[PDB]
Amino acid sequence: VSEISWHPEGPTKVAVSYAIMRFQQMPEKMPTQAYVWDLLNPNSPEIKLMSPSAVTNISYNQKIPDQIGGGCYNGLLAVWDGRKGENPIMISPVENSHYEPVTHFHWLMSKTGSECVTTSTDGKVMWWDTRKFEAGPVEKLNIIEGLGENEEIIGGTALEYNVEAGPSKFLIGTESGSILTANKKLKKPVEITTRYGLDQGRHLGPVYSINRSNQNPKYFLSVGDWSCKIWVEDLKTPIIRTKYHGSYLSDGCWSPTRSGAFFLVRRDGWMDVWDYYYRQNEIAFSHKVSDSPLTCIKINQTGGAYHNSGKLCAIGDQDGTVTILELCDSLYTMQPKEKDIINEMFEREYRKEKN
Amino acid sequence: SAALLAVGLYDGTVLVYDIRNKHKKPIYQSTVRNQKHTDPVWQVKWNPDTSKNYNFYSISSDGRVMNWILMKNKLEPEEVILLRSTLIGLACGLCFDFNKFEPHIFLVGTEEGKIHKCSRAYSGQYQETYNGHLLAVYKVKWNNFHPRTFISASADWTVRIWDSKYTSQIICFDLSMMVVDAVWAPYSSTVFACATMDKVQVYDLNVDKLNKLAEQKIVKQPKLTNLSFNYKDPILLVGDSHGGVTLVKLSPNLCKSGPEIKQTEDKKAMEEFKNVKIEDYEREKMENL
Amino acid sequence: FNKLEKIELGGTKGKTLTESIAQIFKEFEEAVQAFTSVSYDIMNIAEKKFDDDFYEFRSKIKELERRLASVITQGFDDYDTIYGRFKLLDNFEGLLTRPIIADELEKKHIVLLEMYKQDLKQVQSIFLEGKQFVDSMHENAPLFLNMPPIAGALTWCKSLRDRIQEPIEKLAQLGQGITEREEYKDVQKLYTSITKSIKDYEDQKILSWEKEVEDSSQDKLKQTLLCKDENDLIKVNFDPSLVRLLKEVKYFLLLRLEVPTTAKDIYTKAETYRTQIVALDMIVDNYNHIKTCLLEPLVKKKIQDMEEEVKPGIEEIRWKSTNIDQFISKSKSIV
Repeated sequence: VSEISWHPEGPTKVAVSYAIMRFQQMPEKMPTQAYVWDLLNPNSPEIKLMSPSAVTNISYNQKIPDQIGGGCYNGLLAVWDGRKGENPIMISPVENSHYEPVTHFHWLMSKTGSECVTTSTDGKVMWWDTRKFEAGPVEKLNIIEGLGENEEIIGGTALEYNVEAGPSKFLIGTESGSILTANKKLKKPVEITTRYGLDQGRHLGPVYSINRSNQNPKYFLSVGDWSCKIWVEDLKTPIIRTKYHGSYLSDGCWSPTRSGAFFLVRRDGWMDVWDYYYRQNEIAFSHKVSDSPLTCIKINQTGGAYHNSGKLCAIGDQDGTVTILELCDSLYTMQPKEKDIINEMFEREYRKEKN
Repeated sequence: SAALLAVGLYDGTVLVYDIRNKHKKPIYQSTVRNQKHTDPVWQVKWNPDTSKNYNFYSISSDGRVMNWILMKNKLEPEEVILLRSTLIGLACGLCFDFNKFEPHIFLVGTEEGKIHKCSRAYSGQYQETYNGHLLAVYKVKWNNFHPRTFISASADWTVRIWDSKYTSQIICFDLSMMVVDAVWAPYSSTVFACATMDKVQVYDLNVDKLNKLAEQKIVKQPKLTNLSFNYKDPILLVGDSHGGVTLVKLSPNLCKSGPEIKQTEDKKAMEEFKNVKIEDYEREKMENL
Repeated sequence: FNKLEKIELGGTKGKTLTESIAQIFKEFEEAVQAFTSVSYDIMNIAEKKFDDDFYEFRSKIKELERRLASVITQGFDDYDTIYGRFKLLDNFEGLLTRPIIADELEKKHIVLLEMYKQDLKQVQSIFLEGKQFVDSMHENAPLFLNMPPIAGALTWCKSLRDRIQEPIEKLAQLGQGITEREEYKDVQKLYTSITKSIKDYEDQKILSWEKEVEDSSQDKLKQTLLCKDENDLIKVNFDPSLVRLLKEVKYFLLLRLEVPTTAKDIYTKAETYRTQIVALDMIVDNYNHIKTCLLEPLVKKKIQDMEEEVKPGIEEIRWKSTNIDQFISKSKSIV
């Protein structure tokens, strides 16, 4: 389960992709197809998404209800319709679309007719237009590290984008362990402003997931190698490093409801939760999901019917199983003076790193 | 919140109960993973401050003053001080008390016999030591309406009144039978009660310098394990060895602002003239010695 | 003490510690305000009043230095990470009060050495378990996402080697003869045995790789074009081991360490192959879906002519010398 995404209206359906990220280990003519589950009938998938090549990353588009877009292992981008499904309506050209597999695909909500962004291990970030796939993508940025004369092209392993951050900033993680920021301009076609962890913050492995809290968008975490870290929207070095772990971390995300707590998933098999409201030293609680590794986590943004926001956590296993965990009514619900305390703590840590 | 009930028992397990709860199981427990002290927990007290959740204080015979903080389905322990010379191990501790005027300064009694004054600030240091007693001090308690003054009741059949500034005692009270515990009166300063081998004995420093005001035998058959004072009314509680707990209402002959009844009309006097009279009495003993 | 105010450690349990530091700073501010009064004094040797004022101030400082030592011990019992604790020290590195803090640091130094042993031992246990899986090339391996099975090991080994090496460069900076302490010496002896065992595993992987690099360079030259099945369905014959070699070379340059001999020539042109393979493909496909489209007994000559036109090339195909640009296009004008 290479990537998961939730339905934007509410927690009714969960679109999930399927591909092998192990190199050449994928069989000859393996079944290349993403599915979409409903929480009413979890026996078999509600609808099938037939693709040209195995789909690496998919996501729902909040702008157009049920329009799933996905990045293939080939380098191709695809877009389906969640109602009819079957075959993909928009497919990129083979030659101009980047080499090596789409490591992240996210929608640019802040636009009339939706647009989509896409990074790769080729190390070329791209801003695609969904209405107009035409002759390749609009914007081409290669991820150079250091500037000066030394220019090495390093694979864009994770991409983060938020409404509160705005259409200006695109927060990009790399293979080498650094994190770059690409501010798109109508002036100069693109600029790579900040370099988060050129020196100290450098992760020991690739930055597999970035995310920023919906409650406080200044503060974002990146889940590289063994140890998750937390950053601030100007500073170079990370504010809070959080331990090391049993095996590596594949993914991790903030609770959309609660600023304090954020959930990591380990390749050992365990999920582990860090609730910073109570304790900053130890884990809140750990939970075995599967003996097989965990390749992705996603959490429900917005609630409907019975399930409120931040309650259900869809987690993707290497076996190919996708578990949905109803969290405790304390963990998703806001505790008293939570948002105030975490703002004070982060402000204290921002003063720390200055000092 | 009077519902919160602090409990200490053998194997140095720390229990918390709520009277409100119907099921009547412990709300909280200490385990080996929560760094529970070994042997027993002789004394246990609540911290009045409620800024940092709910602070519960405990002492063990192992001799580690432990501060316990209430969290959601977990107990966080913090070593306050260690009791601690050409001996083996840590010194044993049979009682502790916190000064109500200064929350930093707190006294601790030892099986060694030497009472110690201690700060929450510095963990691995003593503010002062008192080499008065010869045997294990059962109960130390600060006096009401005055700082830097306290009683202790030891196995060595002597009840002694210190001032924190001085290193030795100001007064001692030799009784033939073993002293079991001494407790200050809450309504008036310079009034305490001492229980000894079926004999409860109340003193007043204004009324008599040495001699006992009242001596009584609540119950004939057993021995007296502990006594405690009520803050609202003049009523003493007295425990027996057979789990029996008899209460005793004191005489009105003892009181406060006694020299003249409703004289000067001082409201401040009830929490200051008490502070002044022990000082006036304290000076008298310094002239004697 | 002026530096102490500025310090904002921010670690673990918060405010309560900084509040305690603030009250400590206020007490100091009262003492220095009382010293500033300079009643008599004025460095007069004949006056024996300053000497008394020193003894009063020295006692206040000795009380203050004991409160600092207690605050440092609380703050150290909190972070619970060799990194977080080393960061705390650095804040008070200029705020060491000569021997009274140094007596506390001696005890603190022993605890750091014990913490680094546990991490170092834990890495060793992860390396031994991993080493088996890396060589095996099992599912759920230490190798992370799409890497080569060879370069992936070296990057994995590097990531471990880098984790262990960060505290040692920090430990060297500590004073008070940490190197002379027998406890430190036992950690260094352990470290050396782990680094050697990791380096030995890298040496086995590079040596085994260099042999595979020589075998792969042969395949490329004699690869040509292969067309399988009863139906003539010619395709790209490019070996998977040549694609993995092409990726392997790029990750070696990223980690720097060392590089292969005469595999540079394959990596420079590498880009040109990845345009030419796509470009080639273009035509290849079209041929397939051209072969199966017929029902042909009408217009044999055309189709034949494409077969007869293609029938060399494939023969032509040698990655030694690519003139694909043309071929391609002449086909393309006719396909």
